[PDB]
Amino acid sequence: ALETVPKDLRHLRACLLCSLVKTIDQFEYDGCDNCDAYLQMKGNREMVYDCTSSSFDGIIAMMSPEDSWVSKWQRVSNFKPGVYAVSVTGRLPQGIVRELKSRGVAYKSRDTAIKT
Amino acid sequence: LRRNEQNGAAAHVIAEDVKLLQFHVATMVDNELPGLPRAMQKSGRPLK
Amino acid sequence: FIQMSVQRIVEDAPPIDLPPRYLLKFEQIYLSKPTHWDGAPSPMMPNEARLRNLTYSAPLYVDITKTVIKEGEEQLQTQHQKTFIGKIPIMLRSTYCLLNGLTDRDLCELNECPLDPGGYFIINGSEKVLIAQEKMATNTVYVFAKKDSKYAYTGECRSCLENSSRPTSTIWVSMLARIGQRIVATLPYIKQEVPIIIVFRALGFVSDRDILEHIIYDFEDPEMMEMVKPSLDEAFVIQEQNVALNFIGSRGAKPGVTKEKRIKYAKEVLQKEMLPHVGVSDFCETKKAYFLGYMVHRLLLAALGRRELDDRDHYGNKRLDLAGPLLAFLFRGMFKNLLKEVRIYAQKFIDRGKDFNLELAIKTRIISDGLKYSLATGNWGDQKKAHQARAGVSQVLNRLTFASTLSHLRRLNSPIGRDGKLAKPRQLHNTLWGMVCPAETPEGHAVGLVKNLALMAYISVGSQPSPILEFLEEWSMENLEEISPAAIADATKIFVNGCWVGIHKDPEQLMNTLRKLRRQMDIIVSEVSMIRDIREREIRIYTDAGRICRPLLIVEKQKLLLKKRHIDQLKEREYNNYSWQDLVASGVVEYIDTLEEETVMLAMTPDDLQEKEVAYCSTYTHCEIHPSMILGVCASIIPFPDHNQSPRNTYQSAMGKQAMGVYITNFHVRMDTLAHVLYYPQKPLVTTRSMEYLRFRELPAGINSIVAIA
Amino acid sequence: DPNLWTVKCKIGEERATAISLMRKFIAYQFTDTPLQIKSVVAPEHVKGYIYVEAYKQTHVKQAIEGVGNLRLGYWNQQMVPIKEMTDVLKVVKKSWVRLKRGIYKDDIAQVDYVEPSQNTISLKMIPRIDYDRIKAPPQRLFDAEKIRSLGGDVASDGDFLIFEGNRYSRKFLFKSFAMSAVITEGVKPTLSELEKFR
RNA sequence: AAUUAGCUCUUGUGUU
Ligand SMILES: [Zn+2]
Repeated sequence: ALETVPKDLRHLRACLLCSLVKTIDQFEYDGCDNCDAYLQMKGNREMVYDCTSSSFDGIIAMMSPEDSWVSKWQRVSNFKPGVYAVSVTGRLPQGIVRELKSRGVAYKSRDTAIKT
Repeated sequence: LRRNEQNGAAAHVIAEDVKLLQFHVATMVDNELPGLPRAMQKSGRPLK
Repeated sequence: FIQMSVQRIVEDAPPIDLPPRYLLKFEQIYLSKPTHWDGAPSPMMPNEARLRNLTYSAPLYVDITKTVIKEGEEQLQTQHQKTFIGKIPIMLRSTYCLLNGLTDRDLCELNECPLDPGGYFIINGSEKVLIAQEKMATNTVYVFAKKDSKYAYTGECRSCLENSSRPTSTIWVSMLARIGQRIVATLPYIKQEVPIIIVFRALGFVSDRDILEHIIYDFEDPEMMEMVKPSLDEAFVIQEQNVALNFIGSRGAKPGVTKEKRIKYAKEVLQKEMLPHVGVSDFCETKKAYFLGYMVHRLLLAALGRRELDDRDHYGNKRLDLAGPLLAFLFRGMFKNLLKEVRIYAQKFIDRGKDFNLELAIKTRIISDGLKYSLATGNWGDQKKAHQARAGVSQVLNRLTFASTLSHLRRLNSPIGRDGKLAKPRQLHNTLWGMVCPAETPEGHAVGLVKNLALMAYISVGSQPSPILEFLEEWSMENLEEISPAAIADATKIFVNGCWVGIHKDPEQLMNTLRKLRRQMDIIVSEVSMIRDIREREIRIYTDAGRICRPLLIVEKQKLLLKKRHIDQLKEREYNNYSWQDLVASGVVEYIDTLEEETVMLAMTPDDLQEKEVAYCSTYTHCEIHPSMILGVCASIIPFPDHNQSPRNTYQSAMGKQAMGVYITNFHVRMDTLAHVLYYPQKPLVTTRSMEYLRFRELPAGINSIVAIA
Repeated sequence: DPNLWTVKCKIGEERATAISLMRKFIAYQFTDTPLQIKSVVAPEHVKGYIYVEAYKQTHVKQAIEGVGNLRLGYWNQQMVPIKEMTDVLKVVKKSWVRLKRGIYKDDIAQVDYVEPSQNTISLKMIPRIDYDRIKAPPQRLFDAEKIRSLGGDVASDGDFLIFEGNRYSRKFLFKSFAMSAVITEGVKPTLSELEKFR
């Protein structure tokens, strides 16, 4: 799955629902591999800006989600393989959160960062 | 080391940092240390 | 060095190959005369370089063939002709020096003294000279008994094939003192030793009879087998080759945790590190086993007391490295560093897929600056870790008096560490007769460790051993690979440069034929040395560089080959074209080296020691030209030196280099530091004949004064 | 759970190494030599080595072959404590700012105007320039007449100036710099900077 | 009133 791999290291961003690290250009051109069926990232830029942010810490090159404890720790065991962020600070919009809750998806923040 | 343990506290790079600090402190007062690398500057000559 | 060794090194370097790749092969170095440049090339005179603090060096150019090969068979062999590599300094008055073969008028027109001997470099405007460094001879078996260890005897053998980037590898076969006599082998590149039987099994000789055949050539005096019996016994669990390979690989520098890794490691170190000179080809065990067995046989002979131990101070066992070998030593690593840098640049530039311009890849600064630094400071090695290697190889030439300059260009250095309690290397060995001056040596802390060449002494430059090999094989020599081991006992062994090759049945005719060929200088050049041992049926032939030799007159039965005809033809020389080389070609004189001197019979003087009197020897083979040629440059200016005490001769040899006098004719143009020159030097009223060739009558240092002893 | 290992990597190029290994795995799972590596972790601040999650060290050695960044860690790897795994995923975290790059590193800048484009912010600085006199510097008041006398790359708009380096000055440089090139938290200027700008 | 480390060479002690 080379489509998930970012093509460069410029303006990388992390998905607030999947911790998926990807370039904003690929977010507009392709979109999140796991939020496409729920948010439809492809075809717009401003909604991508709202959904994903460039402030992220750490990178994990995950390729075997079914045989790793990191996937279990990061709640990304059932998500598609790809580069993931460790801790992301931010919150999804209230309307998007309500829509996800309506569509049977519970919003869990990825902010595992320590606040002092 | 101080800045790393202030926030990071990785507890593994800390071991490497304290080992390196031990090495440098020891070489500061004794350079010809048996079985250890010598303290050399960017000249190929061991320090004094 | 310049003519052959640089080309040999550049071709010997392995091809550099690494998403396609390239070829990047080097060949056909091109070298030009020294030139200096917002300017254009133009030749630099040595005096100009000495005055402007330049470096008397010339550029080096090499031919490069680059071929990029990819899918679809799209490769182009583009050739870059004469690519710049770096500047190499030139020894003055050499073949590539601008002052080559010029008449005295041209030298005077260039403000260069015709009496200047040359033989030194000019680095940063300073005159640098290379001291000839001695070392133990390589590719030879030496047995020394040491009382400071558990080893009763040890057959050390250093080895190096031909100017290889791999450092010389040492083979130690040592017998423990204490059953008993546990013969073991200290494999290089391996931290731990290993019994010899295990190694022999690893080579692939499971048959015990074969192993003893390679060790012992006789089967009716059971002393060699008595001593090897315990050594056979400890290696009783190892029979197959694979388990021996595992046993050896379990002690390697990278001991593989898995069995196959240990097998591969031991196999590689055996087929590439152990005994390189005999061969590191695809397979050479058929001769490597014989060589190792011969080493073990010499060790057993030493243990038996049947052959005396070798002497470390015997100059037949020593080699002198001159400027050539040392510069080759530097150039090997320097070219390796250049190749590493180019490979790193290519690695960085091909990841992006772009094609690199090799003109920017080659850095001149790696070859020129490193060589200049090592030749200037004397630290002979890499600049970053120079203290690991020796220091003081390159010194500043001593232009105080002409005798001092001459004596500084003929200097031999022993690398024995100073401040050492040892005194045996400092003594004057018997073998230093006619090779090294017995009186000229420093009186400081380095007494006996710094020496000077004799007047007639010469140092072998080296030659390829192949033509001797073909001539010897086309004779009754039987190669080692197809001889029954039972025939070794009743025959004589043949060694060339220490490598055991073949076997022979009739050694007398072989020695006579080789001597005739060397006299006729048709196949055997005059530098080659041949020796035959009688008690042990061995014949050793040496062609390597670094051997010190001297000329000697030849005697057939009781009279010299030299007669009035040769003397007449040589008297009218420089009118006809009869010279010393023609005297050599006539088979009248011969170059004898210190190892061959052991098996010859010298007469001090023809008339006195070859007529008919009380029969002392009556079987002389060689005669000395003149006995007073054993002295050096400084010691040969002493009048009646055989009437003084030897320390007085040593003191005079030391102080002759401090005497005030005209050190060079053109002292008015040289801006040297600390120049002393006397107004009225005088030719000595009483002189030796030897100082006629030292140019002392043309650059004297001293005055004849009316001395009264009162 | 599979073990975790430290593999030595080149300093400054740690981020590209994880992508390189991921690309290698994606290229090689179909092939006859699939990467039996489990995951690759690169901390934000840990430099010189990269975490590799795999069952055994042999898996690591086989998988990291051919990668230039992991040559140092190709031969030798170290035991990572299990009780460290959790801490591996633990990451800690009209105004005044300080620039990060250029010749104005660690220099006080007063945030004058915050542009809503969220690209660059206007900042007021004290010129660390020599007015193009020696170059062909401390903090000192901006001398317009000096730079007008010396000439060169200078454009004048009365109290406004545009000079060498695309530098805007008024009365005091008023220049736009990215928020990623400055620090927006933890400057805390003193009374001396107030006069300059328990 | 203007530095140091390293290296090399050399001088005196080689007497009975
Ligand atoms: Zn997502």
